Amino acid sequence: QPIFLNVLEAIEPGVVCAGHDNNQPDSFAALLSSLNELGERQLVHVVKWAKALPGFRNLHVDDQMAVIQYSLMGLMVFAMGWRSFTNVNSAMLYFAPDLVFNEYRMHKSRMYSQCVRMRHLSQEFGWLQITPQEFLCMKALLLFSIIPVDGLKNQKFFDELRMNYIKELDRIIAKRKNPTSCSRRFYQLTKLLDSVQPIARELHQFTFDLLIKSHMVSVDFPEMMAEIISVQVPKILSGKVKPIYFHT
Amino acid sequence: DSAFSRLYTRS
Ligand SMILES: C[C@](O)(CS(=O)(=O)c1ccc(F)cc1)C(=O)Nc1ccc(C#N)c(C(F)(F)F)c1
Repeated sequence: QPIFLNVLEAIEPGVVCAGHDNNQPDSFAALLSSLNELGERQLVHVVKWAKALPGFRNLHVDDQMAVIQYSLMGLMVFAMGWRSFTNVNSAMLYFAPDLVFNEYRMHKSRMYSQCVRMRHLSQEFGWLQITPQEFLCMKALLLFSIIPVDGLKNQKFFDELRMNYIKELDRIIAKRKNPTSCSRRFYQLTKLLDSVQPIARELHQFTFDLLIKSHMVSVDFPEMMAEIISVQVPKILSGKVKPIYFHT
Repeated sequence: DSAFSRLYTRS
């Protein structure tokens, strides 16, 4: 009875729409105002998703809040690369059904480097034959992959939680009938996971810079995302809060 | 700060 995995499938957010006006010709300000608003909408779903994850109440409430804010970008990216793989086979970026980026939009957004990388990623879901159940567990582990150098309020409990999510991914790995095939798979998946973090880093750096000059470029930030960018994000960019990398 | 706390405390 795959209890952990039933839960992940049970709690998985459904489709979220950006509200972008696709009938207007593409502008940078409107594309990014629509991404910012999509970000907030996806955030609301991530909070409800996270709070219903196995063990999550083990966490101190402040840690609960902190890891959601820190991991948000990496989660969005990961799920987006999967959405782009499943729906359109990596030919475009399926940010949402009403906000799909072709290469013209990738360039018009001014995050082309990041967009092409998220396209690398989307294609790896196919190349590595990632199963839906590998995706779900991987996405969960991602929520517990970014910690502060000064420590959480209860670091022991987070460390127990991460260990056990890694356990679950081990069990998922295990077709089974070969430890060496299990390791090869483990290597590949953890490498895929690690590669989400530089992308989120580039994306964080870009949105930081975009907020700071947003009045200059008529890009609107919702209240909440402006707080997160200005309050949590710089902790990541300043090196106070760091991804946990499997490799080096 | 309070905007994300409030979301988190609410839905
Ligand atoms: C530019 C921005 O709007 C910034 S933001 O959404 O306000 C944001 C602010 C703080 C974060 F930690 C993460 C994202 C953004 O990255 N939006 C965005 C929206 C949806 C999706 C998806 N899916 C993604 C991406 F992660 F896939 F790139 C990115």
